[PDB]
Formats: sequence, structure tokens, C-alpha cells
Amino acid sequence: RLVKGYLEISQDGYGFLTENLHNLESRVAIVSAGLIKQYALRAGDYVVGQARPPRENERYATLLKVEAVNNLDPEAAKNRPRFDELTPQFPDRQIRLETTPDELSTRVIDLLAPIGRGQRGLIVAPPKAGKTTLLKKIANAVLKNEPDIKVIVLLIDERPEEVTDFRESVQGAEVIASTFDEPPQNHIRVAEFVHERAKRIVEEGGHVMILLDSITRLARANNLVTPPTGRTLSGGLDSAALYFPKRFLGAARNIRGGGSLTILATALVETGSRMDDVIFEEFKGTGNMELHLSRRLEERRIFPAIDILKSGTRREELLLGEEVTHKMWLLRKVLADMDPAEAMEMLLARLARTKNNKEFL
Amino acid sequence: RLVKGYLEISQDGYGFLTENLHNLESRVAIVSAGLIKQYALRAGDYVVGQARPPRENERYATLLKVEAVNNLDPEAAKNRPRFDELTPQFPDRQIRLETTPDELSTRVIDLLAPIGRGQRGLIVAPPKAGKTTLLKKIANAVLKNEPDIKVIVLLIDERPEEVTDFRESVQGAEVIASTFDEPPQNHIRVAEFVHERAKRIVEEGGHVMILLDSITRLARANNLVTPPTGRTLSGGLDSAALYFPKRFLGAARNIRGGGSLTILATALVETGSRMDDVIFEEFKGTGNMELHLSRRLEERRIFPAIDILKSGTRREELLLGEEVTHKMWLLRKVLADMDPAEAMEMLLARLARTKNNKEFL
Ligand SMILES: Nc1ncnc2c1ncn2[C@@H]1O[C@H](COP(=O)(O)OP(=O)(O)O)[C@@H](O)[C@H]1O
Ligand SMILES: Nc1ncnc2c1ncn2[C@@H]1O[C@H](COP(=O)(O)OP(=O)(O)O)[C@@H](O)[C@H]1O
Ligand code: BEF
Ligand code: BEF
Ligand SMILES: [Mg+2]
Ligand SMILES: [Mg+2]
Repeated sequence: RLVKGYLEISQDGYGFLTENLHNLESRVAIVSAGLIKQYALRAGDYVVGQARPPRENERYATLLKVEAVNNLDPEAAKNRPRFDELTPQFPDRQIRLETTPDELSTRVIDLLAPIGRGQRGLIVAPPKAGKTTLLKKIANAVLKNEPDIKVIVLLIDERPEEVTDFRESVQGAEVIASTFDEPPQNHIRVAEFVHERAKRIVEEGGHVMILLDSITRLARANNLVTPPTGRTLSGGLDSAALYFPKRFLGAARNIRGGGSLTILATALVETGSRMDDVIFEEFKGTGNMELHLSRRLEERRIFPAIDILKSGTRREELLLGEEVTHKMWLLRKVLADMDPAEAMEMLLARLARTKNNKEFL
Repeated sequence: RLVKGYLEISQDGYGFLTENLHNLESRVAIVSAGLIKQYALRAGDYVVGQARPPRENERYATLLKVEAVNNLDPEAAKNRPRFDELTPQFPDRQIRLETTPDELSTRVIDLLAPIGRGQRGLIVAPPKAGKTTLLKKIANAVLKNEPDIKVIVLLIDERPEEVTDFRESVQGAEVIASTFDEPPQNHIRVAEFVHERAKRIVEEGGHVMILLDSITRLARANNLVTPPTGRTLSGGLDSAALYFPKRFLGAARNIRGGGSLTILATALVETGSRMDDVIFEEFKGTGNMELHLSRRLEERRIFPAIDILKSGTRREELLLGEEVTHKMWLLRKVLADMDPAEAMEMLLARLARTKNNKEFL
């Protein structure tokens, strides 16, 4: 028999499991140490095993046996590469980008910031400047382009109506949310839970993509959670308290042996408080691709309102041929003189004629 | 004998009720736990209850019995959905906007800031820039457009003369005020009282609108109440005090099963202290529509002096049909070019000709 959950190991070798609500609910389950030792798995796995109801003198269910682990033979689970020891590479198994629901705006997305397997991406915009629905569109496209990829969406510190909008509009993909109604400890719990789950899932050589609403909101939430860390960075920020979100985003990587972990998250800047500017800068050095969204292009209601000059990716050539290298080099040389708004509208007119590759052809 | 009020449950199951002034008075009455347990009501769910002539040896009145509660059968109260569990949606039961008392400025308001049942709205303006009587006009219009809606007005940290002006000019709708003469404790008491009152009134599937004068003044009141923040935010804010106005404003929501809660509150920016800019940004991400008011437009005495480009709402299409969707799309494409003062003067000249719908026709 297999009850299933996300293992959270307690100090004493036994652990706990949560339910499908992806929040601590009364349906938690307890996990014994002996079986995990028997199969010697790594923390945060999608654990399954046989269990027995709460015994007399026992207030909660307890583990009796295990039959199959992580949907695989437990013996095979005994030997596997460790996630943190996987040889990282640059994204070399690119996800070819072609999505129907909006071929033009999605053309802008593809042509300005490519997305590949294991991309450590980050999108940075001021408040109320085009984030959540953009993430929604990206998720919807991915759920059609690569049905094999396990796509997970995480929402921290956001409005409930957006949560329900996604849950209805995601068409069955794992949508996890934690509205601002919950105390920040709930945010941290859910975030780290999904972090470990994704890590252990990717460790199996799989391709995982996490779309994180409100990452700089999550950073402010850490600051609230941030108990001291010591010295105050400029703007009320903590020095090392960004270490946990730093590792969270740094998980995004390409692995040369198969599988990948790509995180795209929404960051806030120009909020009038140095805290957010410093947070964004601290993340900018850790992500491998950044998407600046210019507040003025949004004020002009040009979507996507991307600050093309400031925006850019790292190692396009590994995702883009020398031919695309040269054509985009020419585009940079030329559009440097074209204004962002006029450039955007010009590109809109041109690409409405043909697909990205058809435009290249 | 029926006493009607808002049960404030104390620690020991016995609670308190207040009087019509919505301020602590000598007329507060005590309540017993047993009947509340019998009818399984929720905090602040409009309580109608019986009692007796208190006995001797009791320093305060004590409750005997209950006859009818929530103006409904108390037994049915035993099983009902809870407010915090209601499935929130975007406002989809729109309140069609047609306001006679001044149809021009209110034309500007309706055509720039849609109002629907459950609108979590926010309006921002520097000091002395057109707030209080604007809220007054909104309240007066609502008291003619939807007589079925229970309209409540809350005034925090404001001048008494405005309080009397409203109480005379509201024509019987619930006007609650707490002048700055009172210490901040009174502000907090009244604010949370109204919070619970509105929440549990909406819990009955009803439509409630709260018009909150002085929301940023209320934020500064919290700052005076800001007990620590731990680390001091830019300007002197609290991390945990802002949680309470955050939840207060986030109460505003649209419910898919009927009823809604709409809060429109007045906010302050450009006050020369980082506190207010930080607070405005903090609320901006929590409200579902924010209305900037430009100080320069007010200096020109343009009412409403709205910074049209900066101002905007979320999910207009959910309130605005495809036809209106495209119409406002064209209007945003065009009016971006018109300068605020001349833009609004032109808008007055044009829309003064016809009603909004007639202008569309
Ligand atoms: N492509 C788009 N076009 C128009 N509006 C958008 C688009 N993408 C997102 N938005 C809007 O931008 C708003 C800001 O996104 P969000 O990340 O929720 O803000 P924050 O996280 O700063 O509170 C969203 O509420 C959404 O309605
Ligand atoms: N449409 C308007 N035209 C002219 N004056 C207005 C208008 N609306 C509000 N006011 C004025 O703006 C003042 C602002 O007071 P208020 O905003 O309540 O103080 P505070 O900002 O301290 O809460 C009011 O006293 C009112 O006289
Ligand atoms: F309103 Be969010 F900060 F984009
Ligand atoms: F009229 Be408000 F105080 F700006
Ligand atoms: Mg949003
Ligand atoms: Mg005013």
C-alpha cells in the first residue's frame, strides 16, 4: 500500500507529510525512519509507502511497511546521483518557442528573452506593471508546447481573486498559491516545500519549470520573517537574509545528464524604498536571464512593455545560432536609434506579417 | 425585548455590545456564551438577542435568553458558509453607474474609475487636494443609485466640522466618525468595529460599501500606534501594523455566491515624508484599483484632478464588455497624447454633450 506525500524529516529521523492543499492541513501523516533508512533516499522526495492507522496510545497514523518508492523500485532509489552534485551546464536543450494563444506578444517574449530548459530567469517590473497575467500567459503556452514537462506555478503574497482565476484558467496544472491573507510564515513554509519538491523531482533527470509570482514580494516577506541576520543593508535590508531566496533561485540550472530546473519569477523595483532596489540588484547577479519591464512602456500600454535595451540574456549563442546572433546584433545596432515605443510598434507591425522563423526566412 | 448589535466575544465566552454612536459608551451590554454556542454564529454576525432585567450583586447587565438573531431563524444560522472561505472572484455583478447630483464630475469618476459590487478600491491625493467632499459625492450618488445596498461611511482622524457636515448631508445613511480629538486607541477601536461589522454583514450574501475618509491619515495613526517594526522601515513604519489595514482593505472582494464588500478609502502621497510614499506603495499592491490625483491638476482646480495616465483599474473587461473594452482601448491610445489639463477640459467639452452611454451610442 502507498500513502503519498512530501517528506519533511524531523530531527529524530521521523517526518511528516502534507496533503494536496499544499498547506499544513489536519490531514498530515507521520513517517518512520526505519523504512527511509532501508531505502536511504534524499530529503524532500515524493515519498510513498505503506502505513497503518493510529494505534491505541497513538494519536496519528504510523508507517508499517513500504512497497514502492517514488513510483519506482525502492532498490533502484538506493543509488542515484545527488542533485547538488549534478554537473551544471548552460541551457543546451532549448525549448523551441512557438505558442498560438498570442503569437505576437509571445513572439516578443521569444525574441527578447529566450526560455530554455534549466533557465534561471527573472522578470523585474514596478508595481501594477504587467506581471501576473504575463506569467499566466507563459504558463498557458508552456502547457501546450511541452506536455511532457511537469509545470508548477507558485503564488506568494498575492490577491485571492488572481489565485482563483489561475486555478480555473490553468487547466489542471499544479497551481499553488498563498494569498497575502496568510501570515508570512505560511509563505515561507509553502515556498520551501515546493523548493524541495522540485529539487528532488528534477534529481530524477526530469524537466521542471516553476513560475513564481511575487519573488520580491517574497523577499519583503522574508524581511518580515528575517529575524535578525545582523547588519542592516541600505534600505532596511538584511545582509545574508537573502541567502535563502538566493539559493532558491540558484537552483535553476541545466544538467548535462538530462532534466533541468527553470524558474521564472516576478520581481519588484522602483517602489520608492531602497529595500526593493537592493533586493533586485542582489538577485540580478544570480539569475541567468533578466527581463526589465520599463514603466513608461506600460504607461503607454504596449504589451509586453519590455525595456529592450536594459533587458537581455546570458549565453544566447548557446540558445541562438550565429545567424540569429548576427541578426539580433544588427537589431541592437539599429534599434539603438529607434525609441522603445516606436521600436515596439514597428516590430509589432513587422512580425504580424510572419512568424519569428518565417521573418528570419 | 431585542438588543441589536455586534457581539464582541471576550475570553470567557461572555461578550459586549455597543450603541448607535459607534463609539464606546455607557450603554454597552454584556452577553453570554451559551446561546452563541447554541446558534453557532460568527464574530460580529449581526446579533439580535434577548436578555432580562439584570439581577442584584451584578455590576453590569447580564444576558438571560435569545429569541431571534440575525433577523432570521437562529437555527438556520447553525449551518452557513464562512466569510473567509467564500470563493472570491473579480467583480462581475457590476453596479451600472449613472449619477444625477453632479453628472459631469461623476461622469469623470465613472469613466475613469469603474465601481462594482466588491470593488477593493483606493484613491490617493496629497493633503488638501479634493478628497473629503469627493467621498461625500460618491456616498450621495450611491444612496440614490442602489437603495438596496447598505452604505456605511467611516471617518478617521478628521476635523469635526466635516463630521457634522456629513451627518447632516448623508440623509440618514450610517455616518460614523472619530475626530482627531480622540486618542489613536479610539481610532483603532472604531476602525476594527466597522471592519467586523461590515465583514459579517457581507457574510450573509449582502452587498456592503465602506467609504473610508483618511486612509493614509489612518496609516499615520497606525504609525503612532506602530509598536516596533523591529527594524524601522524607510520613514518609520511597522511591518506588523500594516498587516491590519492590509487585511482591512483586502476584505473588499467579490463573492461568486452573492454579496460583496467594496471599500473606497482616501490615501495621501507626496507629503514630504517617506512614510506616506511607502504606505501608498504598500496599499497599491493590495487594492484592485487605485486612483491617483495629481497635485498640479488640483492646483488648476480641475475636479476631479485625476492623473489619468497614472490612474487605472484592474480587469475592466470583467466590468466592461467587448464593445466598451475596445472603446476604452481606443480612448487610451488617443488620450495619452492629450495633456492632463487640456485633456480634461476637452473631455468636459465633449462628454458634457451627452451621457456616457449616449456618448458611446
Ligand atoms: N499582459 C498584460 N496586460 C495587461 N495587464 C497585465 C498583463 N500582465 C499583468 N497585468 C496586470 O498587472 C498587474 C500587476 O501584476 P502583479 O505581479 O500581481 O503585481 P504585484 O505583484 O506588483 O502586486 C496584475 O494585477 C495584472 O492585472
Ligand atoms: N471637489 C472638491 N473641491 C474643492 N475642495 C474639496 C473637494 N473635495 C474635497 N475638498 C476639500 O479638501 C479638504 C481635505 O480634507 P481631508 O482630506 O478630509 O483632510 P485629511 O487629508 O487630513 O484627511 C476638505 O476639507 C475639503 O474641503
Ligand atoms: F501591484 Be504589484 F506590485 F505589481
Ligand atoms: F483634499 Be485632500 F486633503 F488632499
Ligand atoms: Mg497583479
Ligand atoms: Mg480631501
